[PDB]
Amino acid sequence: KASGTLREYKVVGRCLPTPKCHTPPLYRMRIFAPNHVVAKSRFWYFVSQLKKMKKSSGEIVYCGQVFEKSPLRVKNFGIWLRYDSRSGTHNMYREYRDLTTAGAVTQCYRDMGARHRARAHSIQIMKVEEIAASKCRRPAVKQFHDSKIKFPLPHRVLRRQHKPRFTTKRPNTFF
Amino acid sequence: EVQVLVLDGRGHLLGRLAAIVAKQVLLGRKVVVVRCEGINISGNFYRNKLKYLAFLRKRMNTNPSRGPYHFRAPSRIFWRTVRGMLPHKTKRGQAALDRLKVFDGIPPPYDKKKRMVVPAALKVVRLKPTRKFAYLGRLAHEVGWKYQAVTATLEEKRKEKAKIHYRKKKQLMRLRKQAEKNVEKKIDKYTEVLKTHGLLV
Amino acid sequence: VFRRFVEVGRVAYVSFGPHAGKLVAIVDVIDQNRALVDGPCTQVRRQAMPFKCMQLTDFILKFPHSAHQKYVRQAWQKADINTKWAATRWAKKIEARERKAKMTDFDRFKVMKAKKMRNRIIKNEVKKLQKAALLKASP
Amino acid sequence: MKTILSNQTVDIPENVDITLKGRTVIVKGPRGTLRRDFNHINVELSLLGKKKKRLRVDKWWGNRKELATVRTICSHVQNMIKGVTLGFRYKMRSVYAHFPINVVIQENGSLVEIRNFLGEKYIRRVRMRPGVACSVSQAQKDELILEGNDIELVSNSAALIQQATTVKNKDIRKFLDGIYVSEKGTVQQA
RNA sequence: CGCGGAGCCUCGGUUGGCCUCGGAUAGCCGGUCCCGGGUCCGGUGCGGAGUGCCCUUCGUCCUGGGAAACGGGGCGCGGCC
RNA sequence: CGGCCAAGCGUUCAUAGCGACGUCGCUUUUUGAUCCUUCGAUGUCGGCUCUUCCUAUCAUUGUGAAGCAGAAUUCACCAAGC
RNA sequence: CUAAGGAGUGUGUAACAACUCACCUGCCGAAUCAACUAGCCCUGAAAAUGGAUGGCGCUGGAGCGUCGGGCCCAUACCCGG
RNA sequence: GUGGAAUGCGAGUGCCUAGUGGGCCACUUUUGGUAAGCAGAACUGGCGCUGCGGGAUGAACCGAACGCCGGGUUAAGGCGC
RNA sequence: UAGCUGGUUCCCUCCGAAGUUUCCCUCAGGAUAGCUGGCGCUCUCGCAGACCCGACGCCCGCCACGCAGUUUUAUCCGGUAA
RNA sequence: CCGAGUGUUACAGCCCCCCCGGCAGCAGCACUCGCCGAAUCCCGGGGCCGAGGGAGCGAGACCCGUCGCCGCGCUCUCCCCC
Ligand SMILES: [Mg+2]
Ligand SMILES: [Mg+2]
Ligand SMILES: [Mg+2]
Ligand SMILES: [Mg+2]
Ligand SMILES: [Mg+2]
Ligand SMILES: [Mg+2]
Ligand SMILES: [Mg+2]
Ligand SMILES: [Mg+2]
Ligand SMILES: [Mg+2]
Ligand SMILES: [Mg+2]
Ligand SMILES: [Mg+2]
Ligand SMILES: [Mg+2]
Ligand SMILES: [Mg+2]
Repeated sequence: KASGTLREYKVVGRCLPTPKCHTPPLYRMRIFAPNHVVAKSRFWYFVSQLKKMKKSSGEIVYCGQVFEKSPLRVKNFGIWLRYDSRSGTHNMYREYRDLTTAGAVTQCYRDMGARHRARAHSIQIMKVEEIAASKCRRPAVKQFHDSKIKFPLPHRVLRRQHKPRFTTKRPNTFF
Repeated sequence: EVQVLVLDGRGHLLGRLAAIVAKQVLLGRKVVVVRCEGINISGNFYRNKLKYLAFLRKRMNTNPSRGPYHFRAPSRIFWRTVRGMLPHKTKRGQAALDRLKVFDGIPPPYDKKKRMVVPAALKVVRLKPTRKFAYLGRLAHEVGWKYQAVTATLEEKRKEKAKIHYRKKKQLMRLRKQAEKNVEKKIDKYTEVLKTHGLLV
Repeated sequence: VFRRFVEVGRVAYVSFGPHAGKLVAIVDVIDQNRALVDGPCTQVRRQAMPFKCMQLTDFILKFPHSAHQKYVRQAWQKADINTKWAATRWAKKIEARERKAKMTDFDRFKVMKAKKMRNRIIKNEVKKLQKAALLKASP
Repeated sequence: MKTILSNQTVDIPENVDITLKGRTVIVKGPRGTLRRDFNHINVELSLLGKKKKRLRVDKWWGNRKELATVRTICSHVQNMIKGVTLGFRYKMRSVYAHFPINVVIQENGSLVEIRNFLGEKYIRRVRMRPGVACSVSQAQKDELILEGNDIELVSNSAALIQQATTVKNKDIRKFLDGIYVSEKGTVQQA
């Protein structure tokens, strides 16, 4: 499983009706994935680990995209995950700030690869929750919880370094 | 475009400036790099000195007069980095490498010409400010360059002749601004045409 | 040092991206890099923008963080930002910079003749002003 | 984690009137004046008051290592302020078991010379920093009394004359001889 | 010493100029009153701007009005720096 | 030729100097092991002469440690200049 | 016989040697301590001609991790002779 | 005759017959050995017989197999010089 | 004499290997079967109706055999991994 | 004028529930976030290329196959309009 920007999916599946259980229970997961072809196969990855269910004796009943129910409010996102290292596997709780839920999960996949060199197949997102500002634990998130937030943009580095490429004046960085 | 390209060396990182120069020289473009003592190298000083002293040990031990020629002026250290970015075993790269003139200080053909700056090779653009760097002029002094004292005494002499030029050039700039207030009832017609089409904010 | 601050109500000028050239207002801050951002009177709907796109101005509006659209719209309209902008020199420099770009071949001709005359008078006048400053005969 | 803001303010007494030429603190008091640049640190320095004149220093998006340089600037500025109102004074005793260490001060307190350290013939001559004046005390039998405005010059001058009297090739758990800094005080004891 | 002329041979590129502060970047630049300074006043996504500036080339004749009149032009001579 | 762990030795005291039972490495001056190259041939041990290189330092310069009082000695560091 | 207290960690001890830790309510008045774990980096890390991310070099990356849009060319694929 | 699953494909048969009978490598399974660019097997692919793009360089890796050309587009790999 | 070295002379076109089985005083060789080429032969589909043009018999339905480093559906087989 | 407390809209606002909403626009020309086109059409620019050479079932071909398939327009009716 690669990435690129994730979407949330509501995937619902159920075992095929045998002549033993005529109506098997519907199960749903919420699954972050680049698209719905990958989303339906993360479903059978996780649901094989929980119930004795393979995709041969099963069917994706529904697979639809969940849209963000307030994509303009800034939220705090608690994420519980579980990942394999070079050594054994470990549990984590991370926190982020984002406008969308899948934006926060995408931000976590980049960050688990950055800090831990965790590739995306090693990570299992197991619960993602919106947290109030009072219940947050991570001080990298909580410093933005301030109604009078104020900071400058200190040392602006020049980005257009080739337009022009040869020039006569040296760049300013104080703005 | 037949003129030469005069680049000030000061404040530029060594290998970022060198890839800029080496691509221009292969595209025609005579280029002169002046003031090569001001060229910076990132990483702290002692680290970069060791990389030059490690270079000073590579010599052909059978006959070191044939060996790697360890040039020690800052202009000729810069000249070998841009040579390493050139295909200098071919006629095309040898004809490149003599479109490049390198100088320590600023000699009297080029002291009265305005220098260019490459912003994609500057220390203030390309390094975080909490990173250590070195100077090519200092590092060449500890490896055997004889002449940083005489080059410093000739750069401080050039600058005090250049301060006198600036405050006379700036003295004409306020006479021109004085003139624009004397004549404004007879150029108000022409300063409306220029202000309409994007000149003269 | 540091006269201009990122804060709620700070009016920024979007320098690149798709909304390039639009004034916009900082509504809330996200994660050191991005800002919730709204231009109600400049056709920029509320969204997230990185701080490297935007350039801070001198204008600050007064509304609390994460207000709705209508409270940043009416804070925009009183102490009218659209008319304080295009009176600063910085919006005049932008206005001059694009009308130099949209200058046809004939308008470059009319400017060429006008500037050639205008520099004759100014150059003639500075000949007189520096030969009159040359009339100095005191020890 | 990069902290949005870490500040620390410094109170300035009424004797001293510091200025700020960018990141250069020129402190000027009754005992003279001092000057250091802090242009190897990216901070903002600003005088605050109009009657009490605090001095703040802010860091703005520092990591952990950058966040340590804030209180060092405050500590260097406070040693400037103590240095131009009270001044620095190091008393250092001369410890000897058998051979009396003879210190005689050369030209106007700028040079000391040490004669008899462990009974030998070579004469130590160690020059003070510019601004540090050394002296021989009259309160006790043998202590040097060197003093000046800047703390990093008074302390360096005590360190030069302590490392000048090193015992070589002997056990230094016996043979405890030398001149050692005994206290780090001030002139004009408040 | 001449472009002084006449012709050749051979090597080719090229297609307007920029005649100069030093530097800083967690700050710079420009004016100004009092002893190179302090004050003061401006500017700062650099407009006193290289994202710039300067030169502009159909040629003439009739003919007016502005700019000019302290000017233009001479490989003019002579001297000076 | 080094490392780690620490029962012990060191009158006391694991670790000044050591280091059992274990265990982890480096090196290619040994010899095994192999048989890739050479059998229309690479002159095959040592000494003599002569140059250069390595450091895993015997001495010397600068140091740190001790069961370093001095003397002598041992243990480490930078170091292959001589 | 206390407001909470040694048949000792604590002044290495055949010594009444002798100094005020332990436990504190006011001072100082806001968070802090520990054990783990794994990323990068460092120590561990010593060989002989002078030398090898291929080289130059690179540190707001030209390094490592996770990613996007462009783009580059094989005798492969496609259309044509 | 509803030619009794899917999918693809023309099939059968004879004579004569050369060269070969030193192989080697790689993924996975595997035996001897401390190991070996070591010795010995299984399975498939490759090199030998085979160029081309990529891995700086290379029998065997990765991509892809070749009439002589134009245009376009890719693969593996890349995009400071 | 040589089961051993060395050499073995023009061009284009098409096809294109083997270092394995069994036997041999066999292990630097041969016979043997594989792998290759050539020569065919026996059949099938059929060619397709001058330019034309899906057709022209019996409401449906059907479109030859065979064959395969393949799956499906039945059904046996096995004693590895665990 | 900043900082710290305080608590619940007040001289700002934010969240949720409604008893019910109304209008506009509508994967937006306010570049917030999709997948598509029998639910899809039109116009333009750049590049490389021109292989082939007797196509007439009609007159009995004659300067000369502007021919097959395919898609169209007019006339062998009449009226009106610009
Ligand atoms: Mg020399
Ligand atoms: Mg001794
Ligand atoms: Mg013991
Ligand atoms: Mg073998
Ligand atoms: Mg021989
Ligand atoms: Mg020989
Ligand atoms: Mg060593
Ligand atoms: Mg062979
Ligand atoms: Mg593969
Ligand atoms: Mg034989
Ligand atoms: Mg043979
Ligand atoms: Mg068995
Ligand atoms: Mg088993």
